[PDB]
Amino acid sequence: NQYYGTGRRKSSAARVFIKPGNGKIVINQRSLEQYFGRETARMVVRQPLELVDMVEKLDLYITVKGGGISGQAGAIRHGITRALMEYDESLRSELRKAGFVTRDARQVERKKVGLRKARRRPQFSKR
Amino acid sequence: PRRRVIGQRKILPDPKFGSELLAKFVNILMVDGKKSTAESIVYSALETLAQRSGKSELEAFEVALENVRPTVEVKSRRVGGSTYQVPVEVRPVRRNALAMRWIVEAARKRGDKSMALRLANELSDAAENKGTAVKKREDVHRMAEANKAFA
Amino acid sequence: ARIAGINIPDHKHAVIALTSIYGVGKTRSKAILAAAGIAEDVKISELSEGQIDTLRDEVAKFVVEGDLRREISMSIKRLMDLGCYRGLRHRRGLPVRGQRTKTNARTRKGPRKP
Amino acid sequence: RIRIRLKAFDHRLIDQATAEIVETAKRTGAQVRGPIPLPTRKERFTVLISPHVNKDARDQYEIRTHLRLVDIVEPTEKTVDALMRLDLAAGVDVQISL
Amino acid sequence: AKQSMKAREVKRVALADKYFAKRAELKAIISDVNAASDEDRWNAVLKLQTLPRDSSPSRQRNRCRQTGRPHGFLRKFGLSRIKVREAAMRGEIPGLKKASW
Amino acid sequence: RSLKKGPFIDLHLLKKVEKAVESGDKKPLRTWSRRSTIFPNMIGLTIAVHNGRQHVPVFVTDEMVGHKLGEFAPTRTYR
Amino acid sequence: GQKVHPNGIRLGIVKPWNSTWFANTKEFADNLDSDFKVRQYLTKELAKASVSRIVIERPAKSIRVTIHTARPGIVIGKKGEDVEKLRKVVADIAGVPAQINIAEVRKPELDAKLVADSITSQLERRVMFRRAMKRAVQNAMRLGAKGIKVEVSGRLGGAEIARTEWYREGRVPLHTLRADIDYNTSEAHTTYGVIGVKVWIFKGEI
RNA sequence: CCGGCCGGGAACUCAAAGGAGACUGCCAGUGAUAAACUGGAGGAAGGUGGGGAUGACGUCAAGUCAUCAUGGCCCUUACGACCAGGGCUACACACGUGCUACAAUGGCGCAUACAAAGAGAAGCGACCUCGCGAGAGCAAGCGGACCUCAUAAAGUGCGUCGUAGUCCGGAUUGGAGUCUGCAACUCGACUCCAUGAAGUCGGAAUCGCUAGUAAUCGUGGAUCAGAAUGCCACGGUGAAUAC
RNA sequence: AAGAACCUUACCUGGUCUUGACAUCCACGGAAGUUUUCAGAGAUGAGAAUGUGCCUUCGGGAACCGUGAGACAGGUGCUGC
Repeated sequence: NQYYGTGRRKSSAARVFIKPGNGKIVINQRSLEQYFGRETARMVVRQPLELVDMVEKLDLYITVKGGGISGQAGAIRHGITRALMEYDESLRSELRKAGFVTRDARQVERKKVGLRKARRRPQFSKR
Repeated sequence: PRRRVIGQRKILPDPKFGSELLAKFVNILMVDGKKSTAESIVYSALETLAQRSGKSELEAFEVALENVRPTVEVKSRRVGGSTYQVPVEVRPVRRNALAMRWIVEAARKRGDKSMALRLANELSDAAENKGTAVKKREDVHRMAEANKAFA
Repeated sequence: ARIAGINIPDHKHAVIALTSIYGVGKTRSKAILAAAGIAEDVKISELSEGQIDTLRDEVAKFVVEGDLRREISMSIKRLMDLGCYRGLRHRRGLPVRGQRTKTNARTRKGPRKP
Repeated sequence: RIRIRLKAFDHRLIDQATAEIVETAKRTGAQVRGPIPLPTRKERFTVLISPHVNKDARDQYEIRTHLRLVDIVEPTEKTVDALMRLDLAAGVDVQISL
Repeated sequence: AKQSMKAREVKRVALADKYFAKRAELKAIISDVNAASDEDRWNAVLKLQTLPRDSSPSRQRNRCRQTGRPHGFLRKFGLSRIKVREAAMRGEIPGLKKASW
Repeated sequence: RSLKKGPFIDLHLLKKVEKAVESGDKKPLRTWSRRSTIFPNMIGLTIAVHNGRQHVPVFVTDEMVGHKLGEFAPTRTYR
Repeated sequence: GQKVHPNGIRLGIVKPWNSTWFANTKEFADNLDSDFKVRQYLTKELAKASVSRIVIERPAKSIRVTIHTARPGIVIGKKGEDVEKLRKVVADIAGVPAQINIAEVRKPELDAKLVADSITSQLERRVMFRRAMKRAVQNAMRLGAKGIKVEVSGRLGGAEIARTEWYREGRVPLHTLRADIDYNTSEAHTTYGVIGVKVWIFKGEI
């Protein structure tokens, strides 16, 4: 039966679907490789799939919008570990031990009045 | 800080091969938040290092790191009005993070063609310890061993 | 390799070579080679000597390198003879297009000497 | 057929402005979709605070304009006069499409 | 603020409604690309000076409706930056409260 | 560097230029329009343009045509 | 001056708005100036009628003024004629349909505008300021208030230098946001200058 | 016609409402059996979770009488009122706050991926056609989760540049223009063509920041006919270090 | 100053005006307004045209405009000690 886990990260929002089958990954009807897997941090989406067995065990249908390049990549990694609900008490002990289900909020701070961007005070001069 | 004794951040390891150590070496070399352009320096400086050494991937970088790695460093502890340089042993966390910084200072100077070629020549000149980054380390050890009378 | 009054670089691509001529930059030099028929990835020394004079009657279409200078010097000496606003700014060594003169305008004024 | 969209500055006053138009329409007539929440157009006004210098200190305000839909589907003749002269909940401006 | 300046503005409001938005088509119809670009168009830049120096909506300074403060204006309220603050704190503008997001 | 269609003049300058040509060049003109160009019929006239506290007389030459009247009157006196 | 206005911070939480109507951004300035004309006029005429707040709600291209006054026997007058004689001149400056609606307050020493006008009127006619200051404290504390702070500022006695003197009883917490504080401010144009009375009334906890 | 494009779907993202959640609550140790502290568990979140709003009595006879209101003084054929041109944009100079740089983790060219937040009716202005371009003509749609502004840029792929004041820099300037407006000379922004300045990391000194921060990258808004590198907001990438 | 080409604008030079650009009261005229000419840099100075209504005490209304008379308006003038 097809399972689901959402995941979101820093103004991005993934929705991870998952089926038992071959080890392919479809993201927004692109390949995992040609969407950003040819780019840096290609395997933060494969980080939960390294620690518990991926090899050719289950495929991953993904669509994701919002955020940026590394913003969507963190949204998938949080979406897979919530999609990993099949073996939850066999998975989410050591999967929690490596992190991976902490949503890790840390939004951008709003720009403050008087400040140049949210911390940067403009150039104090004594005299 | 004043009140805190707080810890440090769990950095993410290197993607291409497992190394949390040179995942820090990317971030030291990284300027202006461009990490992807900093990594393509780091990899292309390693295979040209692996070309002329033969040591495979990070065992070449490990030899060149321990020859710039310092043991004793000086910091000015003021005692009763006076102000003089006091040698102290570097903590083992700082010990190689200070070593990875001095390569990047030696590799941003000595401008030949490109940063991947620049940083590969400083890793090579540190392996047989004749470069700028080992010139930095010896002078730090020159600050100790003459001013080692204070401890 | 010696189209008009100067143009002598070497080991340099043909469009970047033509910028040496006073009166042609990057848009005109891409049109000098588009009308003559020279691909812009070749150098001057690789460019054949029978194709160089194809550039010479192509740079004959712009006002270049000797005529542009005394068409510019003619208009500046014209304005200084009308006694206009702009003519008085050229006569005093002050910015003309309407820039700040209180603090900046040190390109026009020269070195900050006193 | 009946597109009721209505907007106001207050969320707890636009709630029963929408709940009662459901109670008026769905009871004596039929077939209403429901309150569709339609994201708020927050409009911020950053103004200075002093009658002179101190650019730095400011007060930042906003108006929040909440929106709703109703979407009554069929032209029910018990409902076509349920909107006429039964338009309570002042402070709310309502717009209709036919 | 200088009761002349408050009455100098309400002249420019009414006298712009008198001439332009009816005789602002004297530039739109006639300073326009057609076959009448020589004789009629030169009569459009002729008669647009026959109108007074005012009535052009570029002379609206758009002042505060209570004090006539020319600066700090807000188009949403019609007030300066001070009288929008004193009225919002009193509860005069519906919906306008302090924002902290 | 402006104004695609219609070189600009004020009417009180234009309708006074037409009077100064056909009656003949007699005396300088008191004008307040610095915003007006110099139409080609103005060559030979002696118009005095109000710089702000004077009216400096400027005898129109043949090359002062594209420019404006106030272009030939320094408004700020300096050293 | 460093404190927030106590009403404006609480407009979403406990205190309501004085004006309640929706208007889009085309007419919102014109619909706000008309609100100001019906307010400075209606405070000028009802100066002796002890008005605390007026509520301007505007449904369906029509005005509905709501006058909260301590003495509504002046506002209705005989037969309700002064109700009508106000309603005529509101429709000149608001938009032609109109209603006014009196709403009495039966404890006039708990509205902050009425307590401020009680001190303002006495400072006009040369009463001693500390007597007027403290008599509005004592009359309000016995009548059921859980706190009152009053504060006068200005010349206050024909002094050369201006000084502020304030007197409080009870518990008046101003940083608590559920705290219902009645705050309003009047000024007293004496012949030595302007004296500014302002008065907080802590009415209840939530 | 693979465009959620359409039938249909209400699961999911989302959108606003209504609730749950975090309290040193559990556990361990130290502690005067107290307050609390250190460590762990569970948990999306751990001890005021992050950020903001919120500014005590008072200090400086701090700032503002040029937003407004105001005691006194003074003008009241004038210190008031109207108009056209001018000035606030002057420039031997000195300082502050900024943006752009001095390049190769870069410039240019071609191709290509991923945003959030705002605004719109004398307004925002698709498609089409013209112009190298700023723009124009035409004419739909939208007072809007739908229509427009609006292609995000850094990134990545590919090619070249070869460390030179250079294909760095984009100052100054000449010519030709566009748009707004009655009007663009004083004194607007922008586009095209040409020009090709100083600058090769900056003396004594000195400032900001401990996390989605610094840094860098672009986007939107207010004021506004036009006129920002300023201000105020938004998301992209993303550190180093605290003994 | 969340935005100086004109306006803004308070400043300067010159051209004009005095119960006044804005307010109230009184007495007289005139329905308000709409069409253009001429002179002037414009403000203004005359025109030539056109319109003449809603309520009847019918010596008048109200709205608006013009004029004269004085109360006075007006002041981004001064003092934030």
